[PDB]
Order: sequence, then structure tokens, then C-alpha cells
Amino acid sequence: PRQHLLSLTRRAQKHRLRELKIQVKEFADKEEGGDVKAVCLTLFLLALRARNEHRQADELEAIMQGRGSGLQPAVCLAIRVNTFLSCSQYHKMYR
Amino acid sequence: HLLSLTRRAQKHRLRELKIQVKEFADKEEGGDVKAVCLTLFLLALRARNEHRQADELEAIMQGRGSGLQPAVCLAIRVNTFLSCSQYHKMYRTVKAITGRQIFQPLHALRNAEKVLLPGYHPFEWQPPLKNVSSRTDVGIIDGLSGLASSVDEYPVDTIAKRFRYDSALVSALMDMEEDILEGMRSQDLDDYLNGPFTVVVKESCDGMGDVSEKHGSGPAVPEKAVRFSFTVMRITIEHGSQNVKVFEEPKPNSELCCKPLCLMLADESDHETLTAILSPLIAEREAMKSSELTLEMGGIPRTFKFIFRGTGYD
Amino acid sequence: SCDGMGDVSEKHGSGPAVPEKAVRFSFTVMRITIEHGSQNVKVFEEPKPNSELCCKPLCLMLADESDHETLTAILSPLIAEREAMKSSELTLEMGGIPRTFKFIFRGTGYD
Amino acid sequence: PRGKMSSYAFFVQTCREEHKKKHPDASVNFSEFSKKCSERWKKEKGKFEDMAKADKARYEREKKKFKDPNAPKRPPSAFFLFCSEYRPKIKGEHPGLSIGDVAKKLGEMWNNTAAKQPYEKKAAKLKEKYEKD
DNA sequence: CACAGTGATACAGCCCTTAACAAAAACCCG
DNA sequence: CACAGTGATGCAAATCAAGTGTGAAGCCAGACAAAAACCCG
Ligand SMILES: [Ca+2]
Ligand SMILES: [Ca+2]
Repeated sequence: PRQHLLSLTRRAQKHRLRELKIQVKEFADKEEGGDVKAVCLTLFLLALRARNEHRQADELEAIMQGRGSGLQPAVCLAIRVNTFLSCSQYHKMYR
Repeated sequence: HLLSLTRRAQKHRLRELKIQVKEFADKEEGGDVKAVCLTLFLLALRARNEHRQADELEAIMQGRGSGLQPAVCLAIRVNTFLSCSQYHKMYRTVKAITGRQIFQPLHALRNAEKVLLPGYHPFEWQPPLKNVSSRTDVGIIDGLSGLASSVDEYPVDTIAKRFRYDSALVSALMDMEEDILEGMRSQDLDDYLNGPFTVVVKESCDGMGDVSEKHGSGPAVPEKAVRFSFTVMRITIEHGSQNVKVFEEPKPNSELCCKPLCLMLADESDHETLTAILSPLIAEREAMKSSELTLEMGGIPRTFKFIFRGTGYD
Repeated sequence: SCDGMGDVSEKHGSGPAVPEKAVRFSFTVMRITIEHGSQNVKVFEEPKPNSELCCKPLCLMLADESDHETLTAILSPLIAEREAMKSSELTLEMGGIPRTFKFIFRGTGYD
Repeated sequence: PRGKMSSYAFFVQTCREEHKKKHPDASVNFSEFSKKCSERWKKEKGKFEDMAKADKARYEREKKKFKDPNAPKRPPSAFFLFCSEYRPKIKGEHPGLSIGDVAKKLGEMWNNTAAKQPYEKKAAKLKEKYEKD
């Protein structure tokens, strides 16, 4: 009995979308170079802007570009150094 | 190079694949394109071992407030040896870069500190404490205890700060509420019991040295510093005809459980100033050594009795 | 710059007998100048010359500042490198374009 | 501040005028017009490309916040209760009052009524329940 | 049997892939 | 003209609401241009 897509587990969702996975990967590496993740997030942003949710698309662009809700290692290194944090104290703080 | 152009062109490129995904969604879920594309992109991220970005995405799809309460910020600021200036630096940096407030500002932490500090919880002694005020909102009482500093009186060249002994004990007991509750729950005892708990406290006093004097205006203070602290050691309750050890410090020699009581700047061999400062503490101690404390933690008023021990003396 | 640091305690354990002193050695850039047209013009001068945030450490050792033999034995390679570099030019890539560098050494941070 | 047309555009505009004048009551479908200019572009274009190009030089002369957190936020105030209780009165009495002028009116009304208990005590109780929950 | 650190290194642990099978939890019908 | 901090204490500026109806920037059906960077001609 079918219930819903996101109600399944990871392996079950993979079993259910293996066909679309193969199709998208082949039709993306035929002509579009082969970057599967690129075509994936591009199609997702397009389907999301179809619902004109500018906010969600901007947040996803920020996440996938590293500029919000998550720091690149250089910035947190500068924070760990310029604030005189130790390696164990930063660890506790990060733990 | 795709994923770098603007719109109205990357579409024209991926139009075939988009209409195929639309057909697949109509055949499978009738047109739930958003959910199937989200799942496909999540699994695509998981394939390349990028669990961090996928977790961030599945968290933001809820859109939720990942803000830390001021208690957690205070704990991080204290237990990691951070000055207020460096904490403010980190706070402004994170806020300016991440465009949000993962941490709380300084005033929130300042306001939260007033709960853990003494002079915030009500209490009362059923036997009134002799020569001790019953007010219950005093904070950092001056160490000199109103000593006469006139020119005719014996000269004074020391400074000191300290709390009220009973208020300090109340604050320390209220800090260990969860521990006592868990001890009672684990030892097969009902939590709503309010028996006459017994508390044992270890006192300690040492005289430091080589403390550099500072410039500026004020009294000519010496360099030798002296402190005085205590430590809650063990607690028992009289259940039936036994004494159940509801709580014992697992590390009685750790600095994480030695709570301060008083500070001063004087010689340990200077018998005059030492007694002039330590007289009120001994007075309060001898006064409360013949009474019992009651207070309500967890919604139940309890009963406490103290048995002090002085051993941390060279 | 260079200076000797007293009151540096010694640790237990294995190793050679380390004296209870310390000597550092550092440098700091002051002003970068390009030769454009027929004269010179500065590009980047240090705003805070005496700030600790621009004192790049170079050499570190635990020895007396009066132990002349050990001091020279430690500092002779650095002086040889300085003498060799006082008559050369550097090619370096900045933003994807090779650049030319020539240095003028000045030692003043010596008591 | 907007865009402009082109050579191709100011003949599609003439076709738009044409199929909007043939029946100015059924400008609902675009697919028919999408299959209409396919024959109109398969002569009579220079006199229109002229006015199309005439707009070439002419047209050339012209925050991160919260994301839906939980909602123990901003308990209402006394003035807020006064507004929530007296705006629909003036709205039904005068619908033309946009809440800019209507709010100015409600405010100058509140700025004349002396101060209390139904507003301030209720707001204090709401804030007390706010700090707890 | 004071005890909390202190930075680098190694290894266990825990995620990822393909590939057919194989067992588990339910609803139509008999 | 050393300097990067130390704290609290204070004042000034943003905000933030809960009410409210209108105004506005994408998005869509095709689809022939409008350039524009490649092939070499
Ligand atoms: Ca001592
Ligand atoms: Ca020196």
C-alpha cells in the first residue's frame, strides 16, 4: 500500500526513484558535461521558483555557495585564533 | 558552463529533461514535482558524501529557529575561558557573516546571570538567626563589614568582598537541584518527600603570594592575598532508621566544585586584619550551626541541617 | 628586531639541559613602493607600526643573549640568507600575474 | 523605468491591434495568436520596423531576518487592544479611511482619552503568562 | 591515589556505492 | 606620541508589533528575432 513519497526511508526512496535517477544521470552526462548535482539543484531551483518562493531559492543559493547558516573553515579558523581559543576549548565549544 | 548563466537560457537547455521529470511526477505522484525533486537532490548530495549540506537543506526545508537560549551562551562563555570583549568580537563576527543570531548579545547573558548569583531565591530559617538579618536579597556585601576608617581609628589598608554565608548556601543548594532529584529517584525514593536532609560542607582558607599591586588611587594595599571557600560534600536523608546517601561529590579535589566565599588582600600572619575580616563569617557559621533551613525547590518545601567541617587548612 | 627574554622556566623530562632564558627574532614590512612614470609612489604602508598584529616571528631558540658562540651559531644561516637576498629579485604570482620584488633591509629594533 | 520593443516586436504589436480589433471581447487565448504570427512572419515590415527602431535611442534615455520560529513573541499591548477593539467601529462608520489616516485618527482619539485597568492589567497578565510560557 | 588540560597521530566507527536475492508488514478476494 | 583590551554604566537608535486593505515583481503558455561567440571564407 502506497502512503507518501517522503514517508519512506532512504533505501526505500532510492529503490523507488532508481529509474528517474538513471534517466537524469544519463541525460545529463550525454550533453551537459556530467555534473549531476548541477542539473539537480538547477531543476530544483526552477521548480521552486515556479511557486515564486524567492526566499527558499535564495537560502538554498546561500547554503550551496557558503555564505549563511554555516561557516567556511577559514572564518572559523580566524575566530578560533583571534579569540585566543585553544584546540580543546574550541572542541568543547564545537561539541 | 551551466549553473553559471542566468535564467531563460538554462531552462531552454534543460527543457526536455524538465518535461520528462514532469511526466514522471504526473505518472507517479500526479504532479508532486517539488517533493520528488527535493528527494532526488538530497540523494544526489548523499551519493557524493556531502552529509553536511544535505542536513542543512533538510533542516531549512522546515525553516526553523536555530537560536541558542542565553543559558547556553552563558555556559559557553564561562566554561571556555572567554573574556566579554572576545565573546562580543565573536558575536558580531558571526552575526555579520551568517546574517543571523546563533548567539545571544551581552545584555541577555547579564540578565541571565542574576539567577545563578546569590540573593535571588527566597528562603527563611525556622529558628531565627541570631545577629543575622532575615532579608533575602543581599548580594556582594563589603568585606570590611563597616570597619571604622577614620584617621583617629586604627589604620586600614586592605580591601575585601564577599557574600552572605547563608545566602551562599541557599544558592549552592539551589544549583544542585537536579542532582538531588536524580539521586532521590535512583535510590528508590519518592521525589515529593521533604525529610530533614543533612548537608556536610568542607571549608578551606589559604594565603597566596606574589600578587602584584596596581597603580591608581586608593589605600596602600599589601601584596599578599588570602581567600576563603567552601564545598558541599555529601547529603543524606533519614528514611526510616537509615541514612541514604542521596548525593556525593565524585571529585572532591577538583576545582570545578570549590565554590568561592570571600576574597581579601592581606597577610596571613597579620592576625589583626585577618580576624577583623573573618569575624562576621565565623559569627554567621556559629549562629546557623544551631538552626535548620527550609526552602521550596521542585514545588515542595524541604528541610536542611548543616554539619560543617574545617579541614582545608595547612 | 630581536631581544632576550628572562624568566622562562624549564620543564621536566628528557632532552638537553636547556637554560632558563629565551631569545626571539622577528621582522615587519613597512612600506611597499612602485616605480611608475618617472618617480615613486607608495602602495601599502603599515598603519600601526608598533602593533603586535604585524610582528611576524621568524626564529625561536632557548639560549642566553650573552652566549655569543651559541647565538652566532644559530643566527649565521639567517644572516647568510639575508646577504644572499640583498642582491636578487623575486618573481611571484599575484592574482594570476607574475610580479617583481626587490628588498631593502633595515634592522632597527635592537636595544 | 522599464523595457522596450524591437523590430520583431512592433509588427507583433500590429497583429495584436488587428486581432484585438477583429473581436474586442475574446482576448483570452494566446495559443491561437501563437499560431497566428507564424504565417504573418512567413513585406509590410519596413514602415513598422521604422517605428520599432525609433525607440532605440528613446528607451536608452530612461534583508535576512527570522524564519518562522516558535511563537512566544510580542504579547499585545494596551494600545494594541484599543486598536483591535475600535478600528472596526470607524471602519464600518467610514470605510474610506485607510489605516494610515484611520490609525492617525484612532491614535489622536487615544491621545485624548485619559488613562486603564481593562488594558494595562490585561497586558500585564499577558506578559506574565508570556514570560512563563 | 589532585586533576584539568594540550596539540598531533592512529584507528574504530559510521556514513557512501553495486547486486541480485530474501524476509517482513499490510489489503483484495476466497 | 604603545595598544589591544577590562568591566560595567549609560544613552541613542532600530524594531516591532497587530491591526489592512491595495500595488507590484515574477511565472506561464510559443516563438521569431537580437545579438553574439564559434566554424573557418
Ligand atoms: Ca599558600
Ligand atoms: Ca628583554
